[PDB]
Amino acid sequence: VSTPELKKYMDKKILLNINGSRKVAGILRGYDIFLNVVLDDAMEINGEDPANNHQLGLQTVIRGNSIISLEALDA
Amino acid sequence: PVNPKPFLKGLVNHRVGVKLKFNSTEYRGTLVSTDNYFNLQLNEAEEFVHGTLGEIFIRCNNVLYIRE
Amino acid sequence: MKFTPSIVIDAPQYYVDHFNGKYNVDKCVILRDLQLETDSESMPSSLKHLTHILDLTNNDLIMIPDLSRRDDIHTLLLGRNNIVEVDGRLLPMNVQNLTLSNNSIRRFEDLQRLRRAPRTLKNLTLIGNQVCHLANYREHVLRLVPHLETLDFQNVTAEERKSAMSFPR
Amino acid sequence: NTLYVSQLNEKINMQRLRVNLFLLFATFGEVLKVSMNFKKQRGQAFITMRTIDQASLAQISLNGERFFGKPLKVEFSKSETKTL
Amino acid sequence: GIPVKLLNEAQGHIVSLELTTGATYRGKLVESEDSMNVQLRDVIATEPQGAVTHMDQIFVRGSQIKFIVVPDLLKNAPLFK
Amino acid sequence: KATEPQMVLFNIYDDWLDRISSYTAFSRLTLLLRALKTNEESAKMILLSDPTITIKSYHLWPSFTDEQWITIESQMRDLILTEYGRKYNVNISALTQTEIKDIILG
Amino acid sequence: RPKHELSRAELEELEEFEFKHGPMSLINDAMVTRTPVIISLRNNHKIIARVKAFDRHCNMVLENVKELWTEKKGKNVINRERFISKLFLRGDSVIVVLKTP
Amino acid sequence: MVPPINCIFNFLQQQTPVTIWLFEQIGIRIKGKIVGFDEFMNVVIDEAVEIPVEKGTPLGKILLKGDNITLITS
Amino acid sequence: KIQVAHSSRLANLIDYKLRVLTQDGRVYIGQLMAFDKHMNLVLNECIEERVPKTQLDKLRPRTLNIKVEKRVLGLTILRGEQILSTVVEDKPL
Amino acid sequence: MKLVNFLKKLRNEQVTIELKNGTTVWGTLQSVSPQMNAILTDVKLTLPQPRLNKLNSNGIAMASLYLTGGQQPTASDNIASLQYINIRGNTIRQIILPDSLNLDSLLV
RNA sequence: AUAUUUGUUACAAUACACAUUUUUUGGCACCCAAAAUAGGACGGGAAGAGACUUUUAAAGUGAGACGUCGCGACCCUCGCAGGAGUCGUUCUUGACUUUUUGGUCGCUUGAUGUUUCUCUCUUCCCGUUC
Repeated sequence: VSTPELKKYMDKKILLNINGSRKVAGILRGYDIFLNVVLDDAMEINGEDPANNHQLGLQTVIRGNSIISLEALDA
Repeated sequence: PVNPKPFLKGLVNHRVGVKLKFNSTEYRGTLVSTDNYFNLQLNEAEEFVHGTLGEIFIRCNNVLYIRE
Repeated sequence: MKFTPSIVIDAPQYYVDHFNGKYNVDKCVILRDLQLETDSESMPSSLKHLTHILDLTNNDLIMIPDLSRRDDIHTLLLGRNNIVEVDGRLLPMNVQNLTLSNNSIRRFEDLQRLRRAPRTLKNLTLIGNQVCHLANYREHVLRLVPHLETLDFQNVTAEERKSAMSFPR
Repeated sequence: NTLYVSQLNEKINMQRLRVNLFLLFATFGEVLKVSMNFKKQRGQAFITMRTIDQASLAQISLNGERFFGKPLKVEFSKSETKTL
Repeated sequence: GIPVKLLNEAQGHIVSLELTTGATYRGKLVESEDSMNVQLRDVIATEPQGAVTHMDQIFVRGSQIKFIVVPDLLKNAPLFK
Repeated sequence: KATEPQMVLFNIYDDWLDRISSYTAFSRLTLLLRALKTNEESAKMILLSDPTITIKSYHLWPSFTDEQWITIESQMRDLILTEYGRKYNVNISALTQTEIKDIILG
Repeated sequence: RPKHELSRAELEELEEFEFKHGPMSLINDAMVTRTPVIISLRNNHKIIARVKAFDRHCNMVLENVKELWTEKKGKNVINRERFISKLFLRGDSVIVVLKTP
Repeated sequence: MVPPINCIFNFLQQQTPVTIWLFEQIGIRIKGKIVGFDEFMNVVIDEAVEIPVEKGTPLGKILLKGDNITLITS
Repeated sequence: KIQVAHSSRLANLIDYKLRVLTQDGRVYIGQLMAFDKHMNLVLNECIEERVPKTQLDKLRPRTLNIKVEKRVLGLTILRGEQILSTVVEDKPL
Repeated sequence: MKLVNFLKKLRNEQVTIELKNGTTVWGTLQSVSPQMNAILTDVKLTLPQPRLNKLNSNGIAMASLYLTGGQQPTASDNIASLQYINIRGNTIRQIILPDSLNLDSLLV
């Protein structure tokens, strides 16, 4: 019905937790009414910052159902 | 450029396996009909997880994927 | 008059004691100056309604006994009660405080009634009782109280608790 | 109705102090307010009662009573309480 | 419904959040929608295991919210007439 | 489901006559024939009490090895024994075989 | 064609079609023909039940249904059977339902 | 702005291969060529293989439900 | 204890202190004020009570005394998704 | 058709509402909402004992059961008795209705 | 001279609408194992010992990590006012603005819950049961 308001967030590098375990960081591109969030230059954060972190793809889309909290690391 | 619903309309009365999301159980059988929600009906199905099953109704929420 | 069920029913259970819990019951027309000469009978009429606090202050009660299983009850105010002995097995796990000021409890009678506990209450006031005057009464009360957090407004001194524990051993 | 206490042990904790106060004042009458809203401590506590008579009695009896080492200076409040 | 309207009435005030994942986000509420998904400003975070951090801005999905703690003085607010 | 008059053929004795002799199967029929009146709803409770049982496609009755049917017909008799019994107020111990047949026959 | 365009009666004809011709026709043909059905729930407990009634959400009324549930701890198994005369079953728990021969 | 399902349509026509993560309970991730999709984000994948979490077996042309979708990643 | 009206719906009861059960095994006790279509409700002065894992072991079948760790949170708004069942504790002021 | 409209006619009957937790509720039934929210009156709600060398029962259902305030201290097994429980609709799994009532009249 | 009843309107309110990621047609379920007899078990508290830890024989009881409110204080700190002010209005109401004691440190083991790994006996005191 109503679109979520991310309007200040887009183009800013953002960390968001996927499910209980996961945390993905990427530059937010677009979003929809289900909160499905597509972002680019995705990286999967882990305990060891440079080591266990591995990039996903040039463009990644996320189902809004697996989104828990969304924090922007940015202005 | 096939979408899901015409893909199920093309898979009617063909042998299709369906993997549920739980035990990695797949029902292998001839599809009969589907609902709007993609409820499934099957004939001569067989449960793989080894058995033979005459007729089957599968609710939409428990299926993982559908293949031919 | 005597503490009946009807009286209990009548009692004002509207104004909750906002310090802790809910439903600060005052049995009869008013528990303060109810004049319950016998022991607190018909406790089942309340039926563990609700640190549930019951004020029995300014009443004739001789013995702190006759309670029904009350899980909620945490506070007993029993001020101006002619308490003599308060031995019971009903209110044991339940209850966090007991105010016994201006009563008739004996120094030996109060000690005898509890029979000792591994853990009990947490707040206790025995002020204006004959027993408190009695020599080594504070040491005897600490030994009887077993575990205790207070003794007549002053906490049993950590060192006093240690010495009392040594006396118990 | 309200009774403004003064000259008490500041070393004791807030909630505990309130509890103690409640325990003290239950003999006179029904204590409406457990502890003073300001909670500055060091004596400053407003014991709100239901009846004025009870309050009066309290004032009479507990004037210079030993509570946590020091003698409590009981006195009637200037302004009426927010609850009353 | 009234429960969501009270959340809209709490904008610009410090609120607490319990996500169904077990965490706790306490901080100032900037935005809220009728889907109960809110965004909070200058918020202290408590992980499910107790580790506490601080983040400047957060957006949470309403489906994952469990309870929201709102300043008490909104109790007498006109919604409840 | 028939809106028209027509002659249709079926079989009242589906399994039990095929298993057990002809004298007894009618007797087991009549133990039932009294019973479904007395089993106003408990019929489908007691006939389908064993959910392993299926009705054959050609047949009507619930096909079984006929041991529980001896139990079902004994249960069903007892519902007839009490319902005949309650109207005339007979004790269950006072019920005798000459009375039990009179309940079955009458 | 989406459902919000249709009128009040077109939804009734749609539900009549879906019950008569569709997946749930397996249950419907099972209700009329008095054929016992096997139902697996999410719980993992399977009921052999005759279907008195059913519905869109798949919740259904069954009479004389028998429940079969096994449990194991450290590979020690036991099979337990429970008989209930009347059952109303909420449809979200079910996964597979088969029609016995 | 690039709406997410627009991006998925750019996965359909650009014929780029995608890896897709499922829910954490199932323990497999699918990868293949996304052909077409519905409003519910349930997608048909041509030449799909299921990898447990590289010896996974090839699937086929398979319809995968959107309820179990977590990530769609190139 | 307290007898609720034999026919009383969630609308009939307002300002009663309730006891709310969630899916996670914790309880919110307090005065109900509003509620909604999907049954997410507003409690006034609410305290969440929880059962300790050692306490949970004690609850297993054999007078029991459970130490229930609880924390006070005022004027909350629950979510209908989490709510499991509701019971009445007390009657209004 | 909404089959929940059937439950609306079962009012004032003894019933067991067997929930997703495994918790079972015996009680007298009152008005059932269109979302299948079921409100009962005099209810004894409990948890079954899986025997199986005393395998551990549901850990969440024991806590939720003690936290109703209706579990009495001296109960040996795990049960609680209380008046007026209101149950959300999505929590229900099975409903066992009495044997006496006839379906042919109520299922119309 | 002789408040009740009837009709209409509005509000609040109950019974008839929706299985597709944001609440009600389920991501569902699983760690595993422990009492049987004909003076005896079970719980709680205290003491001793074994095995654990620490120092170079002598010291207490499985170990390592978040918080939670508490026992001390060589510190700070004055001491009586959710409420307060303003304006409208008449003997206490509305509209518009200002914004919680505890601020901290030890704990010579507060006291106490999560989460990983590995493998108790003797003596006294108090309650319950046959």
